[PDB]
Amino acid sequence: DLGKKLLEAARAGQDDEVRILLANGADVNTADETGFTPLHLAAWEGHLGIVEVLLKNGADVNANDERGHTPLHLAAYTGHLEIVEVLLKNGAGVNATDVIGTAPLHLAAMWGHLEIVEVLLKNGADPKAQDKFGKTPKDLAKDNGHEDVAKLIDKKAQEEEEEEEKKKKILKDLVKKLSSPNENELQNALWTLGNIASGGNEQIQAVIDAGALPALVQLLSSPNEQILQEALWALSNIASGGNEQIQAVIDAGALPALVQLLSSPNEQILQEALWALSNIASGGNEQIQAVIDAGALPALVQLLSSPNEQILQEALWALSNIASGGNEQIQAVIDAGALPALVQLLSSPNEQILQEALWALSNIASGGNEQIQAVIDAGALPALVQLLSSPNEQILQEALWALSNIASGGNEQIQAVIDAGALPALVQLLSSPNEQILQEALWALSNIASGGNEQKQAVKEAGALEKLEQLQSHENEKIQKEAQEALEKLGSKRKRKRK
Amino acid sequence: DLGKKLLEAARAGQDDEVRILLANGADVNTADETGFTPLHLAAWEGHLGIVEVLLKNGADVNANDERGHTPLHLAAYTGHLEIVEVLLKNGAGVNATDVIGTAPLHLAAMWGHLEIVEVLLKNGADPKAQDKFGKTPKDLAKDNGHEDVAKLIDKKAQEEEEEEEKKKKILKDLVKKLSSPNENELQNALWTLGNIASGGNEQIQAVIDAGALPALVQLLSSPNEQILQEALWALSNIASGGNEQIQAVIDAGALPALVQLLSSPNEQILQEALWALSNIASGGNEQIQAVIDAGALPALVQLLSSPNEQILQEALWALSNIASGGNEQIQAVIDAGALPALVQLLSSPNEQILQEALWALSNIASGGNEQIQAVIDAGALPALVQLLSSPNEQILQEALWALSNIASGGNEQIQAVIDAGALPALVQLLSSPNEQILQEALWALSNIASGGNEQKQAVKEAGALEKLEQLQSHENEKIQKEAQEALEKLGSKRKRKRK
Repeated sequence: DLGKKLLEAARAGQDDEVRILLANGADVNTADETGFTPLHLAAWEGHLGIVEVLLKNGADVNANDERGHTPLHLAAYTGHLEIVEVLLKNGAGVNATDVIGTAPLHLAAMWGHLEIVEVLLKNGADPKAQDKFGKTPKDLAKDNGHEDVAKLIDKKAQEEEEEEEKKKKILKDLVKKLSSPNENELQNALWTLGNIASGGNEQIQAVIDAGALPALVQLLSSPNEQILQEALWALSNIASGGNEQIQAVIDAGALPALVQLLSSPNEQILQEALWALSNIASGGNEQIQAVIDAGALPALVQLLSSPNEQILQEALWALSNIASGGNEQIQAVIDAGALPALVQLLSSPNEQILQEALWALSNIASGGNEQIQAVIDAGALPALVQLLSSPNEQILQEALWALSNIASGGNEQIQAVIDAGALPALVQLLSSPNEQILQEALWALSNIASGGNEQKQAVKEAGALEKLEQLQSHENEKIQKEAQEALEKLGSKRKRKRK
Repeated sequence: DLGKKLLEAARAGQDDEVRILLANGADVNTADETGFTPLHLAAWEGHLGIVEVLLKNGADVNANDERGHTPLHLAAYTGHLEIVEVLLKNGAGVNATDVIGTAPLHLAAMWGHLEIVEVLLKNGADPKAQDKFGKTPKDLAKDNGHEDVAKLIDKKAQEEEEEEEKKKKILKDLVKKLSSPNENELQNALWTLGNIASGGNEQIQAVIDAGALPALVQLLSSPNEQILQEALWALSNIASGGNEQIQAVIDAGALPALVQLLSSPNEQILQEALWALSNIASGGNEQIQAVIDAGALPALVQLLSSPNEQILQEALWALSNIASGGNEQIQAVIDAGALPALVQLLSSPNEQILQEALWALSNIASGGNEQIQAVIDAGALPALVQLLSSPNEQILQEALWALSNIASGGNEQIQAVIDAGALPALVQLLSSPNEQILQEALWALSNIASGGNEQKQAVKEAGALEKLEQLQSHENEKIQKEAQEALEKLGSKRKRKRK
């Protein structure tokens, strides 16, 4: 019985024996009759080392016993500050509750564990969580006479409120500086606001709520190229966030100025405008259709003939983000004449613009049979098939994306792919060392098998059956499943955005 | 020690003491120093009753001693025919061998136990099993002068082939009578042969090998309508068999005579000829193409407008069987103008003819998008949609078959199906008590979801999502999985014979 041995060893403190039993096959999450794991016991007794060891071997940090107790509950009661620290660092439920609504914070407050109270609050313990008796950690600290803990909680709350108020004050001051007649003052506030907005979506909403969006849009018309670049940077950053925040940027009226700047003669201003547009287009179909209605596609397609490879790369980035989502948007991109430039860029020696044109074409081919047939008519398939032999694994994955999306179409498009000689290289890749490339090639073949009898027969003639059958012994069961589905098909979309 | 007592009782013959000691806790398979169980001893001494008792109490019938001898070895040695029979009936190893490769058959033959040799050979004893000296049971029978046993072994080897030859003689006599100048002899032979052919595929091959096919094809030109009808019956029966046997019937040159008899004024001859043709066309694409090349389709299509409903049914049956298999054959059926007549017969008052026309249209729609579009242009979809609300469950399953096959086509055909108003009625049927009808309608909805985004939108607007999610809890797990697959899709031909 390795489970009982592991439970007892963890409870006693035999680190070496715990390691041995786990190495020998002892279930690291073995529980006794009440749901207490060796991790519960280690946290309870105070065996920090065994806690770490068990967590390293796959112990569930939030395992609930029959009463709903977690190892963190136990650590918070006992007063093992270090174990509380480790468990919280390993993902312990700081606000996890038992059957009577007692959370580790309640325990720490009942017994006056000041250190653990502070740690739990710092790791996200809700100070106001009530238990089955309507008692908060502060309530229990007061009822048990722990003035220290109650004042500590009050102090944490006061510091939190003070920091919130100071942060709001500074952000409002920055939004005010944005309208300054002093150049350096406003330029500094611009840069710092951009920095805040680049910390993630949470910071972005702070800036937006302070009211920086309209001020930034106003600066977009400035004649000071330094100021203008700084404003564009801040806008692109805040548009890197959620789709609601992108829509806020759009409502502020940024798109007209941006599409205007697309015709800018200053390469840095133009790069910043393209960045902003692309981050905007990473949103939903509504934001993308807004970008289209602003008249951006003509200028982007025009910029596809740019000699500056960074501007070209960014224009391809934007076109891809717009070609994501709906078929009306993809058709808009097609109507603007982007496909010729994209197929041309498929033969570019620059691998980055190559991957970008591939990403754009894969997105365009994710649409309907109309858009896929337009990709085919533009002559994309020769180059895509040629790219199947690439040793560059990411470019190969890109070409496979595009080919499986083209093969998601009707029998006519699947026949266009087969006539392009894609099957030998696909069956070959089917035995590739890289599992993601194998999966992509298998998806492609599977969407090919979904055609008529002509296409299924062609796949058979290309020698796919043997390798598909061999894949049944693949260690990865997902590949087994997809290959079996393909076999049954013979014997009878996916879009990507980047910010 | 109850085990030793049981051994002693079994060897002595104390039946009552054997049973008693077994009741007192004696192990029925107690082995002594040599590996001999009470069953070994009972078989060796000749205590049939004790053998039965021990085997009924769980005695291992194939227990081996230190030399590999089983109780069957011992019984075959001693000559206890009855004990050998009982042991074999309880699963004794007829080909079990000892350490020197001696099997019970070796023993029975060495000692001239004729009865036991017969029993062992009938139970699968290897006549060619050798022992460590290179001696077969027949070899030992000869070396010890048991000529009787050698003749018995030769007879076991011969008898099966001898009976095969007797059957061949009888079949040759019948095939010869097939060329008799007297009517009655020929009629008797015909009927007896037909019955043989209706006994199953082995009998069919026996008849074919006897050379009956050419005589039957010759008789198809007879002026005695009784003889002709019996010949057609016999050919139909043998064409109910395997596809190689159907191809034998075809090679013998039967199809032209059948196609001629199709214009016969004898309705019973015509019914038998159509039955034979449908059985032939039930085979593979080679047989169906043979039937097509014989020029049968014009007469079948013509018979679709027949007043005799039995003849109409059989013509639809043949056309359906042709419409199975390959798309070349389905196209042949389309070119013969069968789709108009089938679309007409969809409004037939005869429910059987309605199921038959549905089955035909379904097989036609299982092919490629060309054939499905031809079905659509014939105006089938209004009639199929109307039939979706039919209170007849089998006709409904057939209509759903046809619709799920038509919806297997391209996005254009799925849109034609949607335009015919099938979606409300399909969603409605999705709430049917009948699990098979539910599953068929579910297949239909799923093939609609397998189209483009427009079709998925149409399905969503029809209120499919609610019932589809409800179906995730359906008792039938296959239906649960099919409904889940349909949900994921939205958020991104049979043959018949007669004897």
